[PDB]
Amino acid sequence: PSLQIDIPDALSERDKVKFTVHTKTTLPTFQSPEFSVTRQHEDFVWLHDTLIETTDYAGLIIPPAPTKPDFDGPREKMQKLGEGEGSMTKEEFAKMKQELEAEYLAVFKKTVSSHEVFLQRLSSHPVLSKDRNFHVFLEYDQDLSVRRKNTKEMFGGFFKSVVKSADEVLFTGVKEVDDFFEQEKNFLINYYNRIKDSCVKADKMTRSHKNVADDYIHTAACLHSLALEEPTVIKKYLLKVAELFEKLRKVEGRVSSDEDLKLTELLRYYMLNIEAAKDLLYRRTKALIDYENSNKALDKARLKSKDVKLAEAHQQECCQKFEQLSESAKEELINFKRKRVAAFRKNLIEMSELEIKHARNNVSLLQSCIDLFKNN
Amino acid sequence: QFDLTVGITDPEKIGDGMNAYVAYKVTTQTSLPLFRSKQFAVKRRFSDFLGLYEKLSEKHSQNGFIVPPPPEKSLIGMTKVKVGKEDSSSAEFLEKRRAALERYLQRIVNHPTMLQDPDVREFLEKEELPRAVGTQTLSGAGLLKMFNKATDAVSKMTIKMNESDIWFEEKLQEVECEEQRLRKLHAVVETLVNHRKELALNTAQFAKSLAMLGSSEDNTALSRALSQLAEVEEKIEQLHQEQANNDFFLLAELLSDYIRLLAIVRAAFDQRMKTWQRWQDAQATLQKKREAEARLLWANKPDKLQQAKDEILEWESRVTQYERDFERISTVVRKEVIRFEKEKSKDFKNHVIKYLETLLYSQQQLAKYWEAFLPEAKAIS
Amino acid sequence: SNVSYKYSKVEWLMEEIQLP
Repeated sequence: PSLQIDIPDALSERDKVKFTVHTKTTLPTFQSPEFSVTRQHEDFVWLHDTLIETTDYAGLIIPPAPTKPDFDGPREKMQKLGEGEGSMTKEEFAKMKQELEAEYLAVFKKTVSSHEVFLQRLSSHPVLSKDRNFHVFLEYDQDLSVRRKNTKEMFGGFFKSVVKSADEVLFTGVKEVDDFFEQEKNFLINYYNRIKDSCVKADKMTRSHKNVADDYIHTAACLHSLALEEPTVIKKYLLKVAELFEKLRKVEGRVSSDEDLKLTELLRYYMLNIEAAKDLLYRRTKALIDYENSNKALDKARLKSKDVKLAEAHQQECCQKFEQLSESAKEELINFKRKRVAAFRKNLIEMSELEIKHARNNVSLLQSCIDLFKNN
Repeated sequence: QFDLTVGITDPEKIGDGMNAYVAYKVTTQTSLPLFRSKQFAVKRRFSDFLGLYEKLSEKHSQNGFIVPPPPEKSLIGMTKVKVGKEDSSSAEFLEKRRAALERYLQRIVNHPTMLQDPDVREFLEKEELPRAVGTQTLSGAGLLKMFNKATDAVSKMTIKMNESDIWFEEKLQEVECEEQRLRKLHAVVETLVNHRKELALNTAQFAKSLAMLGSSEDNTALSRALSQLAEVEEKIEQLHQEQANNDFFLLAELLSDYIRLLAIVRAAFDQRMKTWQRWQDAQATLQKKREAEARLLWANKPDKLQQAKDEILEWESRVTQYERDFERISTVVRKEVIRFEKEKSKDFKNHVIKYLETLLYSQQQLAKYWEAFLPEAKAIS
Repeated sequence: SNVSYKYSKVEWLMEEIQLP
């Protein structure tokens, strides 16, 4: 209760999302017990990078950075709808617009949630909740992200990636040493593919759901249009079914969005989280290769008896640096497992509740309409 | 309102190989003294309904009667039932065809003139005596079919008129607009069907990945809960698909029937115009006859004159017949539009309730599925 | 060219903001 963080709103400006980060605190390190600041996705990436680069946090499970907000799909569909406004009825256009606004809102809510969960994880951690760059990004001296005018720094960072990317690509062709990092590795290796496959299948399912929802709106339009010219007895009956499909469209689009949030997004998260755990194993074993490199250096140094202590010391630190990474690695992998079980359990529970909510909502909608006609 | 009800049930495959066909049990219940029994049933194959329509159309359509058309020849559905693959798409096709044959026959028996036709009421009484692989029948019926088709297209392409009075054309406007609105709503439901089907597939895929996730799980409780969630998804994907079939056979197909009936009132208006044209042509012929006499009044041949005076008397009668047919045909379209409207209000409400109950059953199933999984989610320790 | 949406928690509501 001493540091509570929520993201009550966000604003999607052109190619950017701004999050209102709201903080409530009883900690005397902050100037106010309640305050709000504006933050962009890049500020969360910077906070995450700074926490990873902090040497004293090397033995802590740093929460994964939130995913970049992707609105390109919903925005492209919204633009194409505006170009097509003259080819359809005002009622069809209004319906299709509402379905796309609901798709956009579902992506927007998943984005806000992922950013809030990242900050809440930092606030819940006994060390990271006291981090100066965290406190500065929350209730510190306003915002200190893009305060420096020069881009020269950005150009230098981009170059590192072209050179940096090669080191990671080269590192893929390596053979595990000793007896550590064995069975578990291929497991993550195996789970990532199963996670990725279940993610694209989930995405296809929800996108088919929205397609079905779109039909409901288009169907209610033709029903309404059809009911115009007709004997009055059936004319009113048809308007009640068009009114029905207008509402059913609203729940189907809603079940697609909640489906995208609880399942597809849960799977997206741990597809990148698995990738992060794999980088931990890569670094741990890197030490191993370093410890071999060091011995081959001592073996020759002892023969000439020149720099024995120097190559001895080198061997000692890569032996035990490996153990230091090995401790923090296992401490974080286990941490990951525990967090993944809680996440799956949480989303599965929530999804089930939402599925039941919408199912009952449709039952009452269809029930009342059926009981209406049976009792004309 | 005739006290006569027809039902079509029990789609049965009769025979084997290339000669195999589907028969339908046509049940009739009536108090009308024109039938020998108050209740009876006969077996009829899809081509027997086509033979009924052919005979009725030859007798009545040329006189301006709106003869209801039978459902279309689905070649694709006939191949599916013949290739012996006992599945779900063959049963859906047979039920769609049965329902459309039932409406078709209900229209025929609700019509005063057609109900009195010996081919409708009395042919309901004739042994089918089905036989297979007889070429001779194909050779004679088939030769006639190709020659007639060439004649029909040239006449249809060469002449295309409109209506005269608003009785058929004002009303003709309303009818043609309602068909536009039905095709709109119909095209939107067909996308709803596919979308649903497309949803059922994706739910089936998802269901499988969950079970694979539960198996990959290293936590027993999570494997159990995930495995159980997949079983819920498995049940839901069946609901989606069965609902999609109900969206098609209980809704989409319902609209298509009305579009099938509206086209039958359009054909009545078109037939009223064909009669008017033939009537006008007779008058033009009559004028040529009266002029043929006028020329001969100055000539000196009394025999050819009486020849002309007779052909005038004959065509005075003919033009009287074509005129009397035009009046009667104009009455048929009126009688037909009223029939289409009264039948709409009588049945439309129930057909909508039938479909809505199909969505109500689904949701009720959804609720029970998740209410049963809820306790299993809470049991995750 | 500059359609922006505001997402707010009071229950969440999304508002279109239109600025030419």
